[PDB]
Amino acid sequence: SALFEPYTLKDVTLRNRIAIPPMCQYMAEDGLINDWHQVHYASMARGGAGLLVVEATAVAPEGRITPGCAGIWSDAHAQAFVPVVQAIKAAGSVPGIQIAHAGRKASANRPWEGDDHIGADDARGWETIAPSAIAFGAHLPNVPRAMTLDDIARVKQDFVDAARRARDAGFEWIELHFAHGYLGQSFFSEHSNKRTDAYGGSFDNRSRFLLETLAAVREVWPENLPLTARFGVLEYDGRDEQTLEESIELARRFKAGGLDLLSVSVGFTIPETNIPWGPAFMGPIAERVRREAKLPVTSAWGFGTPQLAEAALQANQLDLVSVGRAHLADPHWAYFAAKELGVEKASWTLPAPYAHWLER
Amino acid sequence: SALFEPYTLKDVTLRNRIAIPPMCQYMAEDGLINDWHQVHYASMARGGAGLLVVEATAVAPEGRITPGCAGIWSDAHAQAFVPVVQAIKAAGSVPGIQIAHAGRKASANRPWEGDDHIGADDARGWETIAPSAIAFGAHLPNVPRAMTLDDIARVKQDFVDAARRARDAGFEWIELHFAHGYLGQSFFSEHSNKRTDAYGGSFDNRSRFLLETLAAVREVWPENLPLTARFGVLEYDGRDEQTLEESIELARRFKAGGLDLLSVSVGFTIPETNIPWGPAFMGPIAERVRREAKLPVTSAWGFGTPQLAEAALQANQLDLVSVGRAHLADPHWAYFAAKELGVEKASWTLPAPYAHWLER
Ligand SMILES: Cc1cc2nc3c(=O)[nH]c(=O)nc-3n(C[C@H](O)[C@H](O)[C@H](O)COP(=O)(O)O)c2cc1C
Ligand SMILES: Cc1cc2nc3c(=O)[nH]c(=O)nc-3n(C[C@H](O)[C@H](O)[C@H](O)COP(=O)(O)O)c2cc1C
Ligand SMILES: CCOC(=O)/C(=N\O)C(=O)CC
Ligand SMILES: CCOC(=O)/C(=N\O)C(=O)CC
Ligand SMILES: CCOC(=O)/C(=N\O)C(=O)CC
Ligand SMILES: [Cl-]
Ligand SMILES: [Cl-]
Repeated sequence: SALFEPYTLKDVTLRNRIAIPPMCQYMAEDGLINDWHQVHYASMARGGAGLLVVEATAVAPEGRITPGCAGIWSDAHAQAFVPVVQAIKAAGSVPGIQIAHAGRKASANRPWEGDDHIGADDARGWETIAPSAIAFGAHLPNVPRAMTLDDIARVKQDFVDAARRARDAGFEWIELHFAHGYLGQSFFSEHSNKRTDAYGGSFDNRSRFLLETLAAVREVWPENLPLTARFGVLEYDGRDEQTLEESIELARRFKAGGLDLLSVSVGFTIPETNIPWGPAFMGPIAERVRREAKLPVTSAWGFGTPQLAEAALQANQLDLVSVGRAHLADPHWAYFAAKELGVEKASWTLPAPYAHWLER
Repeated sequence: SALFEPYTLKDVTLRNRIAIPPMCQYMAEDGLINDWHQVHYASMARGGAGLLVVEATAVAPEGRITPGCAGIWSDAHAQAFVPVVQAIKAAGSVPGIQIAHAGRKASANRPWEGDDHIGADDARGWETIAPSAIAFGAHLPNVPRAMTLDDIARVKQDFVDAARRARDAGFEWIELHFAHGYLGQSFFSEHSNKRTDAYGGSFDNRSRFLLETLAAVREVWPENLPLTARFGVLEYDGRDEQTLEESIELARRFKAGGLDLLSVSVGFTIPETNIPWGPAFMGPIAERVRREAKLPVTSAWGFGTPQLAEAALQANQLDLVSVGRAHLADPHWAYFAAKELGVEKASWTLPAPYAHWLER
């Protein structure tokens, strides 16, 4: 089974090709994770996945999506991740973390508490920042403040500090969150970036924030640990061919800048889109990015059955299959996939106190 | 669905009829549980089961099965359980504990490390005790030391102390381990009990250790929390009709002694048996105990599919369905069962950070 072959990138070896992608839990308080996260992450790591990327973790307080989002904007915030790192490693999985800034989608309610922008009367909210003073729309109507040059320098340094803290906390894999309509994605997209300075307009200028942030993080992130990013390569906004071509060129510049793997996603920059949701629907797009930019990739959004994950690897569409919601349903999903694909000694995907009895 | 109806016993209300039976993890050190257990138990409790009975926990060091077994023979051992108790409760499940003494089956290797009696050359072994100096045989050939009346008094007091410690740790449900061929079962069975004093021979005498231990525990266990026991009611040794009749009479005496629920199991007192393993094969035996002793029951050993669990409840065979190995495979099995049985808003079997996404 291709799904259960190990994968080596820089000095890190994953025991299989199953990655748990970042999934916000909305259970932190003042950015600090707690017993929710400790058990959540440890249980999934014991389930057998080879890589576990911790949820979007804000580089600055205003970069959280919600009041429940994790943060890493202080050393004390970073130290709270140490037992999560330890538990993931103890289970034989590789600990990664996604560092993030929500941009104009920030200051929102938890998804089961309205999922919309916090009203201006509500003291839980905060002012959001973005390349330009333009609202997402729909359920996110708040207009962000357009960033100053000093804001751009500060946020870049916040990403550096977050990567420094993630390194010192023992993470072995980092993912810059440049996707899903948050700050980095919104610098790249012409929908959201109307700047007239060095950070908007041309392709070079719209790329600048992402390339400079990658370069700044590269200075503090160890050479021997994978440096990755998530990036929305099309929007399904009727501009897909032109957008994909530009996104793939940016991926080439990421590779020149030391990026080791690209998590290929959808932009979600604006609500006026027509996304063709379906099983493994990102497969062909990830394959094109992988082949044309000559960069290893992962993707998600419907690969969460064992046969779909296996097929995507054999078709050379992905190097790692990211399986999200199936791991919320069943934290031992990797063991379920091993059984379904007929792996030999499939129960030993799990630690001995489970594996011994499930082999029978 | 009957499986998802709440259940009230004394002052305790379980949110459904799914119980997780005690399952030894063999991961403790010198009786102290650790982060293996913390994550293991918290994850299963978040999975939705209404009751979680913690694994066989030894009332005395020589009452462990293996060097990996949990213990509660000191106050420090009991304090180690407090975070487990509190995590189970935080998940909305009810924390129980089975307190145990392995008798002649003690001083054994972990199941994935030979599963047999520890060799006399090995620095990990200890002297075992039992009603009579007779070995189990097979992979457990060590001859135990026959208990004196002083030993009987001491072991009873060890159960009392363990119950008091479980109470102060916050457990809301206790199970005395009188099953599976360990100390309590071995006093009841004529196979292992050849005593000639007040604790062997007649039915009254063979029952005496179990009834006296129950009565001693009842003095310190709160009247408003369920007091239960697990008991092997037959052996599949060619003596089943007489043995089950005696076992059911003992259940009547347990009820008169204040027992609130019986976990009905197989004796496993000797190796020379022919157990007819099959799906829900204990159903009819548990039904007979429940009806004839007029006492609530649970049972296990093959009820771990949603339809079998539902059928057993609808047939009035059980009051709670214990589902063990299926929760090792999938800590969220209760959610899987709610989906299979078509429960309304089945995903909200799980906490919101999972439920919100699995609904859609
Ligand atoms: C609860 C939840 C939280 C998510 N949080 C993040 C996140 O923090 N960062 C991110 O890039 N994507 C996030 N996403 C997207 C997932 O990483 C993934 O792409 C998505 O679940 C699709 O994969 P799946 O079909 O296997 O679930 C989240 C998705 C869910 C359901
Ligand atoms: C790993 C494991 C540990 C067990 N530990 C205990 C125990 O500590 N006490 C006990 O009474 N039974 C124990 N048993 C029996 C279970 O409680 C249960 O009766 C058995 O797993 C059958 O139910 P199932 O078919 O749902 O797995 C254990 C079983 C397993 C597989
Ligand atoms: C078809 C709709 O496209 C738009 O008007 C747009 N950007 O171009 C926005 O949504 C602003 C948030
Ligand atoms: C619209 C797609 O957005 C996501 O997948 C997501 N949460 O749902 C994140 O990226 C949180 C940082
Ligand atoms: C074969 C019957 O014995 C059991 O189920 C068991 N572990 O497997 C225990 O009771 C541990 C105390
Ligand atoms: Cl751990
Ligand atoms: Cl429930």
